[PDB]
Amino acid sequence: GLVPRGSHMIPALTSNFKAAEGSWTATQGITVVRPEKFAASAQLLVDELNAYTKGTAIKGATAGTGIEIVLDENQKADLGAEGYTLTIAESGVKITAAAQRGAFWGTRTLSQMLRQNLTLPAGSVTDKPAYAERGVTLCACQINFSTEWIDRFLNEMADLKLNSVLMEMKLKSDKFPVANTFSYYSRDDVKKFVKKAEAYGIDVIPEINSPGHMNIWLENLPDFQLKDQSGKGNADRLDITNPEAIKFYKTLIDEYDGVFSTKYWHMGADEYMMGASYYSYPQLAKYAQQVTGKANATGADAFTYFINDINNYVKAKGKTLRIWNDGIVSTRAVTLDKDIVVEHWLGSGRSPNELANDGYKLVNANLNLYFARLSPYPIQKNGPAFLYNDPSFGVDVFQGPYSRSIKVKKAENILGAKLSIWPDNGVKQTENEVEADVYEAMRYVAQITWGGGNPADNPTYADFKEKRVDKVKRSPMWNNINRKPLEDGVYTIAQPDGKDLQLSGNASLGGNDEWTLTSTPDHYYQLKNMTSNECLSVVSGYKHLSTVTQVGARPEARPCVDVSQTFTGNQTGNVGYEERNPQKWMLLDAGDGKFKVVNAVTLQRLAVAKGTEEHIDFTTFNGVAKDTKPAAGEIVQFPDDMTDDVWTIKPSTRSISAIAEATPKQAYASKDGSGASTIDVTVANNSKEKVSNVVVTPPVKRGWHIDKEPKTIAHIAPGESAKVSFQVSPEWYRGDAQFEFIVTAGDEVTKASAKVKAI
Ligand code: NI
Ligand code: NI
Repeated sequence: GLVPRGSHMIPALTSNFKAAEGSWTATQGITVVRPEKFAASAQLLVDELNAYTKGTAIKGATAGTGIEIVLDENQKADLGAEGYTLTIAESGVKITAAAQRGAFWGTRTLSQMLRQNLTLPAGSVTDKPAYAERGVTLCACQINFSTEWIDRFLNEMADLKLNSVLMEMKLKSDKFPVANTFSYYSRDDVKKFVKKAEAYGIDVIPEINSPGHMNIWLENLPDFQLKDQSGKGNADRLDITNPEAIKFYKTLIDEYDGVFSTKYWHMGADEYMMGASYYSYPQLAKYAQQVTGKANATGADAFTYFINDINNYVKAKGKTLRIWNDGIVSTRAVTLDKDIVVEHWLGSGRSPNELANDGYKLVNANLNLYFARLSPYPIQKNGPAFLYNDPSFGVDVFQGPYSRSIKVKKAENILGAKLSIWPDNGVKQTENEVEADVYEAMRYVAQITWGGGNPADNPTYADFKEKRVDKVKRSPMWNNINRKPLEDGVYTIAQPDGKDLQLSGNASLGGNDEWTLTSTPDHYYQLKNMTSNECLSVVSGYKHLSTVTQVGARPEARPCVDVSQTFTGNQTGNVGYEERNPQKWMLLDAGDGKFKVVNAVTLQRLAVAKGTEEHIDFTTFNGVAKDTKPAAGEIVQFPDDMTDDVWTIKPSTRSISAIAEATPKQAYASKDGSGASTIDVTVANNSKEKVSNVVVTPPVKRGWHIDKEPKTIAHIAPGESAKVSFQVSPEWYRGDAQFEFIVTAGDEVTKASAKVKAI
């Protein structure tokens, strides 16, 4: 419940809620009173209050009774930039803060309380964060995160008072369309979710990792690639000695500035050589000694000179630079600037305690808080308990060499800590699996970064989980989509007032074809063509991280696999993902039976090409030139910003429907037929007209004895059904098998399949 005061919320309050007389109850008669400059930030609470009270009349206004939000600069010394005071009295609720950020966090506390009980005990509490950056690294990199996923994620962060997200991503470039390999994000799309972040007080920081890890930017730009002594390039590394390559990077900085509002730029600066040696690129050492005037300048010096040049470039924009700590290397004739934020993750090189003592501001980008789809980390395998329950772990404990821990003593130079969300393999998990996978870690990190540690009343992680994690539901506004618009069944697929969709090997605009929708636990659909008996998939084309990213890539038919399981944490039993997840499709209700159809892992929309679409992928990729331009009417996948094609999905109209079922499910070779399997096929008249001369033709299959002759049903009446049986027995065939039966009635034709294991 709500008593003891504030014991079921995340983060826990950082001081005690002082009780007062009486209570206050949210009803449909209340108003959220706030100054107009706070309208967008209060909107979340307004929408939630209507959800909680099961009505729609509550509004945000500059006057009224109920919940008052007050922004008062006089409180800046007491509350800081993010603190607030929450006061509950019989007369109403009052949130006071010095700025918008703090007032918003106050509404999250209030919201979590009302999420559990509409009646609140009277009292007051002042709450302030222990650390200024309470963060997440989201690698929306190479593979894509749908805008709907990002929108939900900002709500997840906001309700937990997380306020910083580093987003490694590609923004579609206006000046370099040849480098616009998917994944990319539209400028309007980023502006949108950045606007939501601004309202929720979340600092969205972009990262273009450089001068290494640039495959996604340099694949099609060989002249900006660092070259071997043999002249062999590599899309991973930008030539930092080439003036047009530096211009190319700085141009991307400019393009991002128009959509991101943060004061920070993250250039990455992961170790340049990526494990190689500077001696294989002697033009770096020579470039260094030129810009410094020192004969003994090294390759690492050029690397650092690059960091400093980008530091000056972003500083001239009033921005502050950020780098990964493995970019802090040993130098000679060039010294690393001291006004750069260092995000520490690697237990190597200069210790974080000495970095802090030397004046650097640090983020604990802790390896213990890493997430990956490919190889789950221990926090995924085992949950956060091994950290929560370890009194020697905390935001101020950084990783050191040889598994040692290093406590940063100059605590004022610790900005905070964050968890990290890496793909590594884009098809092993879906994004909807990731949003579930990180659930516990988001709460744990939110708790230790806001509170500075564990709640005083939850000695163990089990207590924290039982009393808080399991009791605090997400905001009711978190979910933003109908996760299952259509129920499982048989449907048709076509264009609005156009041809239907068929698929045999390849897909095309056919006409008159049946499909079977099968929902999945992570809220996707398997699209099974009931004529080809194969499932719609996307597996052919240019790839990143084992995921098809080519624009205009051609969906194709693939063997239908099991789609009933989802995998998080340890991902025990996760096999077959290479076929499963490319087979999965998100279906977004477009109204009036129309549907946006988006692949679950390539995240491009099933589309009908026009012959007028332009993109680099239509001519070349990664130095190899090949034309893949789709022609008018061709079926392809397209990013959201190159197609509006939706698809009409409707339950089938066919007057006939056939179903084939095998009994037993297993068959064995037999000379007397005892090991046979009876495939009963049942035809059904759906509409109102007597169908006659219904012919059922059995399949023919290697190594199986099957009844050769078709069976016929003279007549079947509306709303009736007829049954015919065929017997199948394996000869030399063994293993999984499938039997397809063709049912014909006049001009109409349908199929029914069955499975038999040959043992
Ligand atoms: Ni790397
Ligand atoms: Ni779910």
